[PDB]
Amino acid sequence: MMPQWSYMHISGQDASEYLSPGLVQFARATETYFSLNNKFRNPTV
Amino acid sequence: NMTKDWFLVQMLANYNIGYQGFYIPESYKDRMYSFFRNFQPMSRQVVD
Amino acid sequence: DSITQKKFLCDRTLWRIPFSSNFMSMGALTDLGQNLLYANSAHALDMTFEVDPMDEPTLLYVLFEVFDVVRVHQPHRGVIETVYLRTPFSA
Amino acid sequence: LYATFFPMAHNTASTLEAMLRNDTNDQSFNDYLSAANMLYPIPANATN
Repeated sequence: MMPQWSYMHISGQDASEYLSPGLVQFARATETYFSLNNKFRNPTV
Repeated sequence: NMTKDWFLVQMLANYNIGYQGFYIPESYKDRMYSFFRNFQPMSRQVVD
Repeated sequence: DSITQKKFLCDRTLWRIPFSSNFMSMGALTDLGQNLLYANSAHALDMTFEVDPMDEPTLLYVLFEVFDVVRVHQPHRGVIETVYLRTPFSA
Repeated sequence: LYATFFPMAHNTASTLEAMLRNDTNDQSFNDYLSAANMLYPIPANATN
């Protein structure tokens, strides 16, 4: 079941790992005035 | 009777809330002299 | 002469039985949920509830906890593609 | 229908957009309750 799990982020890496480095950079930078945290899920296994 | 503009401005000015939804601000930031804590909307009916 | 009666009330909550080897929360994707025994083969499930009788029709509301996810893709202006996945109990 | 837009700098909005149109940066969500809901009848006076 690994395939669907990873793709749907039920398992696998966390956003800081699967999001492009650029986006992660931009995310942190604007966290204070425009949040993107709740838009990407981080599995917990 | 408060406007959408004004409500938006006060929520932003006090809690930075507004561009990504409206919700009750954390109580630690909604102090005694803050807007939300004191905002009291009311309505009533009277004979026409 | 008296008789003692004991009872309890527990409103606005849901009875929970986590599918975890020790009933503890150690992650959304539970340890038993990852067991090969429940992955490489199917199984039937039987549940039996005993409840106090009520003189009126009632309903047993069972919540089967699963993953109800969606991945959204916006490749071009004015385009939204979604992939929905719910498991177990897939649509 | 009302919608409020953060007055984001256009060169910044453009960059964010390009990044978000990447399947790699697809957004994803889950329903909080996260469950299949089932209702089963319990006739009056039934116990089992």
